[PDB]
Amino acid sequence: VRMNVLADALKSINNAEKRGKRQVLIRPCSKVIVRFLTVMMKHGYIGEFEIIDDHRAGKIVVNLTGRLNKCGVISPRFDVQLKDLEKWQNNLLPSRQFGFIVLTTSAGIMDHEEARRKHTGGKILGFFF
Amino acid sequence: MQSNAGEFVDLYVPRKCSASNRIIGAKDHASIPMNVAEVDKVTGRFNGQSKTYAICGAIRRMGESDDSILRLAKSHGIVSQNF
Amino acid sequence: GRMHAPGKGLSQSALPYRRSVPTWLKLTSDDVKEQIYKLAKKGLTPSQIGVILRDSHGVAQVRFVTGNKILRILKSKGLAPDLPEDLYHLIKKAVAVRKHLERNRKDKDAKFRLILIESRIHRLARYYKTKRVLPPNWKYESSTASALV
Amino acid sequence: PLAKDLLHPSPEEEKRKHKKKRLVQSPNSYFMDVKCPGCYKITTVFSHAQTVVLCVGCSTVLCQPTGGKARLTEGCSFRRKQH
Amino acid sequence: AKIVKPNGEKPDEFESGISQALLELEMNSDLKAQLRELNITAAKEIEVGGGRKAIIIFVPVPQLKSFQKIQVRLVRELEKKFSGKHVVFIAQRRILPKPTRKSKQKRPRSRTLTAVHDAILEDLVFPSEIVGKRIRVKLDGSRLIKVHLDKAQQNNVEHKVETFSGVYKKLTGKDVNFEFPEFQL
RNA sequence: UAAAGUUGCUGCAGUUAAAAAGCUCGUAGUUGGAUCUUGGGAGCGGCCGUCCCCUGCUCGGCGCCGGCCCGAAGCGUUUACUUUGAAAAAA
Repeated sequence: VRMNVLADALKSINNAEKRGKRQVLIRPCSKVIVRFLTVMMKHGYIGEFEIIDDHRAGKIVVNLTGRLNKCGVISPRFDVQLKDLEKWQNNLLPSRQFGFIVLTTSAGIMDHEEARRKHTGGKILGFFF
Repeated sequence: MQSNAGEFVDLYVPRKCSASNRIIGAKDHASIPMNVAEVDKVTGRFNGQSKTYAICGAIRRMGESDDSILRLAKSHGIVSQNF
Repeated sequence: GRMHAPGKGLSQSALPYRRSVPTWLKLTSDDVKEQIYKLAKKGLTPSQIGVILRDSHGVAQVRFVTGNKILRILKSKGLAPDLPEDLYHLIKKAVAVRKHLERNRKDKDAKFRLILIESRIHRLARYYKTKRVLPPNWKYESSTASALV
Repeated sequence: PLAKDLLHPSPEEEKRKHKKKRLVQSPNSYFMDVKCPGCYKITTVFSHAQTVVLCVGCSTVLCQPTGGKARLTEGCSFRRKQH
Repeated sequence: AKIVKPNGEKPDEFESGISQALLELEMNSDLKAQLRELNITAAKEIEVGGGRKAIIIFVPVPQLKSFQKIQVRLVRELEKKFSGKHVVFIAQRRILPKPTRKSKQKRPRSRTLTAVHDAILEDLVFPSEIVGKRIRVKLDGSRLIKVHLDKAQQNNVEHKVETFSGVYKKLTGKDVNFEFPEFQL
């Protein structure tokens, strides 16, 4: 069945980007999906998305640009210390110049670069470049 | 593509499809920069200034190249919003 | 897809966005509850009560008119039966199949469909035991399953 | 077509699409004011009735159950009601 | 008067003057039996955008549904008593904070942040019921809720839209726009 | 040992090269939908970025005319996670 909702959403916008679509519907809305997307938005990879409340799990429409090379999930949510975060960004990102690894910390769902600033490790959700 | 000093260091800045925002390689030979002529709105004649839309091969063989130029001209005030 | 079938059907109901009672319906929550009590005492199930209501008494959902759903309304008064109605119908179906197998021992496809109904009963049985609405020492016993109509 | 307005679909498109698959999930059923010619009063029948809908004291049978939208007895008028 | 605060504190003459106005509508006008039992908690005046004022009257939750039966007719009398002001009715809903590690019974989801903020939004507009919510996340990360209201009671409530945005902006801090979708219902 | 992504967690394979049980059920095992704190009050730098705040109940000290402001020991869901600290022989 559907088990990882964030996984479904990220692959859905990945398959939409590859085709060259201008906006994509991602059917189950979580909180973790919105946070991931806001983190991608703040680095300019996607445009202003919007969530659609039916009195259920909502849907999200994301306005895609052509900036997102790939948007991936890491399953399971491995638990990353600050020491390990370099070895994840070495084998999961193309360059050391661009690309991000979003991970849920106690502070909140944020990129590896903000996790280094705040001095807080956490569980990996996925990545985008 | 600055270094630490600020120097622009790469040897050419490649074009980028106006429809998909995906860069157009040195050997994507199905690309098309299409120039659309402008109009002196009172006369209806060629001015000399023109709008330039680039499209990558991928969208052209995808069959979406006309609808992309249709949106780009409508989003430029060439085609009527009505349409 | 389906549990014990290869079928992948998309046949469910679709509740409307607006949870508000409509303008036309004048029936008070009390009147609906008193009608639910009149239907339940007539020997009827929350599935059937919901149907009989939304057909000939123009009531979208009981949960929209009242604050609460139908089995909870039967439970709050004390009209809801001891074991749940969906587990009742599975046991009733299983008894009817196991009754069919008392004459037709060659019917290997009935025997296969019995093992599926058996599997669905044991599967609810363990669910209702976790939610503590069945006693833990309950058991689907095919000898005394016929005793329960 | 790449750029579909998924935010704002035309009503024709959502009326076409499956009830569950619409941008916002919406039922295709409805309630209707039905009256038989013998009795005064108007009973609210559900479109997809799936039961033999009787009037008060069985003046007549109103609605016979079918696959989908239940058939109303010949001589029974209906108005679908909305809010 | 009918101004019945849960705390042991007096109002201003503003809130007592509103309770006096609803005692006048009891004693003088026809809607007396359906206002005896009905009581009021608090009220406030807020500066809404432009040269307009928005008046908000809080209500107890169990009697709110009795207030729902008498809303728009009672709004008319306050609409002709206070000349250039828009009167709106919210239920004063008690709100519980999230139970933290640091900090007794289970927190009920009726008394939660989102349910109360959505019930407040539902009760801002009685003549119009909400037909769809669309939460735009703008490029700076800041949200903008878009409430789609019914075409039935459009003209009756359309002038109060510019008010409603400001009334919701005050209590929650959520920048809300209101639209009228035409094509579904 | 690397080369061996030829043991594959990173990271392999299984239509035809070696490879998916004949099929289904099924208990451990493994993995499991959405949903329950948010908007602000205050200051600095040139609308934005970092900073301070959104639990109560014995004895004391910034004290005041039994109470209030403040500190100390204790009581205050359970973990996992992460961060810090203690500790951990040398070679």
